Amino acid sequence: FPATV
Amino acid sequence: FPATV
Amino acid sequence: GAMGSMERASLIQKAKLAEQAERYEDMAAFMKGAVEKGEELSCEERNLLSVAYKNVVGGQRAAWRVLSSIEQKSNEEGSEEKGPEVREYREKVETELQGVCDTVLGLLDSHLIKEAGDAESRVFYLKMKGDYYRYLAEVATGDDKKRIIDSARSAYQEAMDISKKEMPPTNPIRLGLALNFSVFHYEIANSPEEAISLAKTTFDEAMADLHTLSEDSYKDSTLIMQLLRDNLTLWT
Amino acid sequence: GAMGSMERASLIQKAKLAEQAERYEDMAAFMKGAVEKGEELSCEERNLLSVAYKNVVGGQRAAWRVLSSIEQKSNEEGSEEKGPEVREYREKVETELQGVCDTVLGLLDSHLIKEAGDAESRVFYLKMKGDYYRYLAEVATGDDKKRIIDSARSAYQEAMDISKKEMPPTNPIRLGLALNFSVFHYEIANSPEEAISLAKTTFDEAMADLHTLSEDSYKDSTLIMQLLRDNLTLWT
Ligand SMILES: CC(C)(Oc1ccc(C(F)(F)F)cc1)C(=O)Nc1cccc(-c2csc(C(=N)N)c2)c1
Ligand SMILES: CC(C)(Oc1ccc(C(F)(F)F)cc1)C(=O)Nc1cccc(-c2csc(C(=N)N)c2)c1
Repeated sequence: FPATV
Repeated sequence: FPATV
Repeated sequence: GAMGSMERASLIQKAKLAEQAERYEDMAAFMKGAVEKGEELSCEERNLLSVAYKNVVGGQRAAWRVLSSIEQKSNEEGSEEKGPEVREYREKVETELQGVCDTVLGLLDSHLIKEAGDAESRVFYLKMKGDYYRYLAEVATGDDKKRIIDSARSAYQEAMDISKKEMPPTNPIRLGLALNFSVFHYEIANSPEEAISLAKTTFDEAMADLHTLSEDSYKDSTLIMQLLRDNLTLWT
Repeated sequence: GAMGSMERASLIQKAKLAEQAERYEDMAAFMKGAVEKGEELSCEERNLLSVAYKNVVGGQRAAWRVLSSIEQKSNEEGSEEKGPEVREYREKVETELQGVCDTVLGLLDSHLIKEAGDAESRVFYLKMKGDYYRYLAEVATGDDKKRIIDSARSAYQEAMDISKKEMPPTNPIRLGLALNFSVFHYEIANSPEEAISLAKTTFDEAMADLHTLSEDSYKDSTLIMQLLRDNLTLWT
């Protein structure tokens, strides 16, 4: 997965 | 903690 | 609300205890109760709310992905029919996930966003609105999938417009919004070039503003900048 | 029971899916539903039941320990009173933990143990009975704390007596029972010398029987033997 915050 | 299973 | 009889301050205190105990469902319930007291949230309180539901829905998303993967394998050419159970249980998890998303979106609509006038609160809540429509979009397949996607896009876009007018390019809320809107473009909107452009421009504009920051603000901004770089590395 | 309308085989299938998705509360609910169909459980099914509830109560125990630790600090000489909230929330988690333990003990009493005639099933269930009374003992403080401890001891002792008569010393159920009964002695019964004696004798008798085992049985037995050694290293 790509990073999210 | 000690180990339990 | 089962939290209606508890003091606001006690709900916030118990949310912090629940976090320490890694009891994120409890944390989310406590913070929902706090929101429903009707007062605006402080910066700390907004982050308690976001941390709680991010952990809850994050676990649901991970479970949904496992189950969806099993379901797709079971529907490949050659699989042994194993009945309705995989689909049923994926649907159960999916419905619980949608319920959490609807709950969060409901708190934002009643009435966190409409009372949020400062950029740091309003951008924060509109980012959340985009995020939780994005999670709905990840599982959507019906007549409203495009409308769910556009609801995410619209919330992210309003947040972006405010952030570019009212926040410096290193503000961590502005950075995290851009990070997530970029992922929306890549994973939801089938717009990888927009995702890459947004991440790169955000990173470069932040780089140029780092010189204005204290050591502690620098650490906060460069943390999110590294996530932008990580995604760009994944995508190029 | 909310699972009363689902097929037994579908409940077992969904328990396995829930495990893959790390949804252990769901796993436990599915396996409770399967037990309540009234049929005996196979070896695989017994282990699904134990894995599910061990993960659920394990998380509750970890949360309880965090909260109890915070509660004790708040009651040290010099602490700033922070009201009833820490105690209240520790009590909430404690009550939920006791409820899970009572549920498991209820399944064992209605009617898993009384129908369990083979050593591998009966020892397995009596070990569980000791384990879940042990978890109740960890949080007990009232008029029945000694009776809870003795209920754990009695269940472990019946399991031990059967295991020594009916199972080889390397049987992993026999080994895991001894491991846990040893921890009961150390942590609950204030009997560290009994804990150490039991772990050492179990380890040595298993060592001497390893020569009878296949490679796969050897791996299973030596895994638990290593846990016995780990505890002995912690305690001596
Ligand atoms: C992840 C990280 C490092 O950065 C972020 C987070 C969110 C966003 C976005 F979503 F707003 F975009 C951007 C960057 C972060 O959490 N920062 C942060 C900033 C301010 C307050 C807190 C906080 C107060 S209380 C509390 C608690 N967990 N108890 C945590 C945490
Ligand atoms: C932990 C470990 C390595 O050893 C044990 C476990 C329990 C005991 C005691 F509690 F009985 F004492 C002793 C040793 C183990 O899990 N062994 C094992 C043995 C037999 C069946 C399974 C199984 C079938 S299905 C399934 C699933 N998780 N889906 C798991 C697992």
